[PDB]
Amino acid sequence: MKVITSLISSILLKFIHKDFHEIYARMSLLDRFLLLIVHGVDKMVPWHKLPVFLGLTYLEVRRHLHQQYNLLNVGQTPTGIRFDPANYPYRTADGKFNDPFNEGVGSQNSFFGRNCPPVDQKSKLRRPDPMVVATKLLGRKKFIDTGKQFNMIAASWIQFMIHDWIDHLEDTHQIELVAPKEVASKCPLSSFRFLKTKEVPTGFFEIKTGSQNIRTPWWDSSVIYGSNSKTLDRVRTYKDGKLKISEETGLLLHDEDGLAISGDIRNSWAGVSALQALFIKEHNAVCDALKDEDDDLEDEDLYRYARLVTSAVVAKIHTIDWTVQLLKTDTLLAGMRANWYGLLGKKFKDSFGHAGSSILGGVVGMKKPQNHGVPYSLTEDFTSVYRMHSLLPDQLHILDIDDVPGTNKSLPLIQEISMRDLIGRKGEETMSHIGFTKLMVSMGHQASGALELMNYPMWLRDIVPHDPNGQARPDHVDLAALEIYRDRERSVPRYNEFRRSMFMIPITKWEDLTEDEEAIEVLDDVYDGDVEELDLLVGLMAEKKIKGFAISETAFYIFLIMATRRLEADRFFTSDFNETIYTKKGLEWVNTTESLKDVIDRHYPDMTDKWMNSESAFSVWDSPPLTKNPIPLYLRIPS
Ligand code: HEM
Ligand SMILES: CCCCCCCCCO[C@@H]1O[C@H](CO)[C@@H](O)[C@H](O)[C@H]1O
Ligand SMILES: [Ca+2]
Ligand SMILES: [Ca+2]
Ligand SMILES: [Ca+2]
Ligand SMILES: [Ca+2]
Ligand SMILES: [Ca+2]
Ligand SMILES: [Cl-]
Ligand SMILES: [Cl-]
Ligand SMILES: [Cl-]
Repeated sequence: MKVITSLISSILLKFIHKDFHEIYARMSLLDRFLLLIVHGVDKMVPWHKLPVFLGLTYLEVRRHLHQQYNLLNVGQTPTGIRFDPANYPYRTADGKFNDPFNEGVGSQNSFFGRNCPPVDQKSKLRRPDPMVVATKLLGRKKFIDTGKQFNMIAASWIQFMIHDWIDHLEDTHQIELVAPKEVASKCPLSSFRFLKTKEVPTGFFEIKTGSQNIRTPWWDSSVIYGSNSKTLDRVRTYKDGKLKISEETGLLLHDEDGLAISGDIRNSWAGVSALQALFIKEHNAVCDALKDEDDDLEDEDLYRYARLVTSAVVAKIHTIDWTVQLLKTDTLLAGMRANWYGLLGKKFKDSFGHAGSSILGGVVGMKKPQNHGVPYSLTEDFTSVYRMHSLLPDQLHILDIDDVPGTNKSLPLIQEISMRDLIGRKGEETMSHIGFTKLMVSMGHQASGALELMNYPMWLRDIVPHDPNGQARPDHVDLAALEIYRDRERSVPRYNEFRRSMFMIPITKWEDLTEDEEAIEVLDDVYDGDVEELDLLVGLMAEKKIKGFAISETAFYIFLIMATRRLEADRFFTSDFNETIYTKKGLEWVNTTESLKDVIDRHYPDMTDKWMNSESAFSVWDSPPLTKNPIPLYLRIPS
């Protein structure tokens, strides 16, 4: 029967796109049927046009297929000797001892995994020229924003997450890119130097080398706690479990060089510093709540509990508040909330407990972590799809918070500040003058840039990059050109091959990608008509967006699997998401915090009442009021 059904699965191969016939051979019988269904929907009414309940059904199936076929291990698993996870009921300084079966999984300096098989591009690192790509396709011509959907707090937030998640170890070898004559007059830098990505031998045939992640890939708030014991030590006060902050201003402290003191400040700016400070306040407020409950808790005990609570609050806010604004559709409102609370919902879970399955109860609080047989990591492909620098504006619009708010709590502009004055060391100085409140309100009221072509801040095409400790390097970089180089250097498939690897129908011509006729002509020029040479970053920016999505669908499918993975693979969101590990009050703190607004309201009790008219703190704050849709969420049809 299995052999006969296999023969029928080879018969139905006549309905699958030819480019998937290879991944199809890897697949189980049921999964072959599931691919037939997913692919069928892709060819008919796309998932994002279905009624929410069917959209979610599609995403559940597609996500399952990515979990089975788009998780590739890189390097030997850092198993180590056997350990008891009960001996590590807290987030370790370097992320070790989380995976109960592999001590090194998710730790600092672990290998980046992959979602798509690598494509060696060493012979075409400069084809087409990355500075030509940057100049013609990326550099911002006219600023394009995201309307009211996704403000500068939301742009700060995603960078704040990147600083927790991913950074590539560099080698000592220097590379130099030179601007060709054709574009040199339009390049801020005529040439620039940077460090090669460290390419470490794995010892395997399939994937022979890998990159190492110098941030813990666990979602452990290493952005404020550091990624090892040495960097943790720098942020600890050693009093009452707390972290360093200015009590007077609510801003970060600075060292003798004027560099901010937090977990990871590499290539940072004022918006990130604001979020670091806010979450240090959160951590410290958890310490206060726990020290009161129990006066027998020492500094180390308080720190450990407060870190569990704070990192869980951040993950929750990201999942059910931030992502819901990035992906502003009914289907993703339902889907992201279901990741946390399950299809059955918050009220049910809060009343009756976890239903037992991830679908019904959420991945959060599941009985065991799940890695789908592949050790947890954040991947090369994940890095590429989160390259979202076009979110940044040219200037920050500082508002007059002394003025009486107008209709929808609007405020007038008082000054425009170049983003150059808000980044790195200079940004800390500028922020000291502006202050937390003025910066936060101004960011709330300002739209981000959109992820479209020709919208990459020109100021990023000549920036001073940092060593991992935030110290300035003498060699400036053109970040737009550099990102193109990195994706190639790290063997991430270019746009069309990436799509095929993720069982998405590849494009055959530029018109499949975008309706913008002038952009099509630039694409055709840069790539000499060849859709197979189209860079991943370029394609991700160019791709026509689903209504309400700030990102491409191609990026979204990586988000779909990896966001779920960050929660489900981690003991502290699953087997150890309970009152014993978090304390009763600690777990309550997580379970009653639903949004960034809740956190802002905790530390700045009047800010959102005075100045925020939107429901989410990640939406532009002077948005008009919205009347709720009376149609039940799971039944809504997109228009
Ligand atoms: C003022 C703000 C920012 C500055 C100065 C900055 C600068 C940089 C620099 C210099 C690099 C390393 C380039 C290299 O050597 O490979 C980098 C990497 C990166 N940035 Fe930004 N960036 C900023 C904001 C953002 C934002 C808003 C995002 C949105 C998600 C973002 C996402 C990333 C990602 C995913 C990487 C790759 C990390 C890796 O290779 O592991 N950055 N950035
Ligand atoms: C795992 C796949 C998840 C569900 C896929 C179901 C798609 C079929 C839906 O067709 C039904 O009839 C219509 C014709 O008018 C469709 O357009 C409409 O949306 C839908 O109500
Ligand atoms: Ca981390
Ligand atoms: Ca000290
Ligand atoms: Ca006690
Ligand atoms: Ca306004
Ligand atoms: Ca033209
Ligand atoms: Cl270090
Ligand atoms: Cl995400
Ligand atoms: Cl919760």
